Parts: sequence; C-alpha cells; structure tokens
Amino acid sequence: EGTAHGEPCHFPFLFLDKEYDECTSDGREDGRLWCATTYDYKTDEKWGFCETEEDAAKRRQMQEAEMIYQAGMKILNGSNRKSQ
Repeated sequence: EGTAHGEPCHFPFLFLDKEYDECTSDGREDGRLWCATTYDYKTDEKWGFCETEEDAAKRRQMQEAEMIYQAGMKILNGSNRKSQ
C-alpha cells in the first residue's frame, strides 16, 4: 500500500505505543501535523500530512512527468525512425 499521502485519517492512530485523537507533529523535527490512515502506524507505515498536501500533489505530478520522460527517452534511444 506504500505511504498514504492526501487521504483521510480522522480515526485515532497508534504511534510509539500512544494513540492520538487529532493531528500531531510527534516524531518529526519540522513540526508538520501528520496523520496515519491506519490504526497502527508501526506495521502498515501509512501516514500523511493534515495540511493541503500541495507537496504530495507536486510529488505525484513529478513522478508522472518522470515516467513520461523516461518512456519518451527510451523511445528516442530505442529507434532512429524520424516518426519515432
């Protein structure tokens, strides 16, 4: 399942053997309020920020753009056809 950025997480989650009923910044130095979409954060390692998640959207857009770019580059380096 990976990491759940930009997903709901209102339900309290277990973190360092301590349940939190709201957004907390424990475990991070930047102080960002992060949330876990699962009951136990230690096992599934599912967590996400409580903010607007603009960073997550930028990350997803960057990943999609990189995938498109690498596909195009393997297309270009894979053939010398002008239409390719």
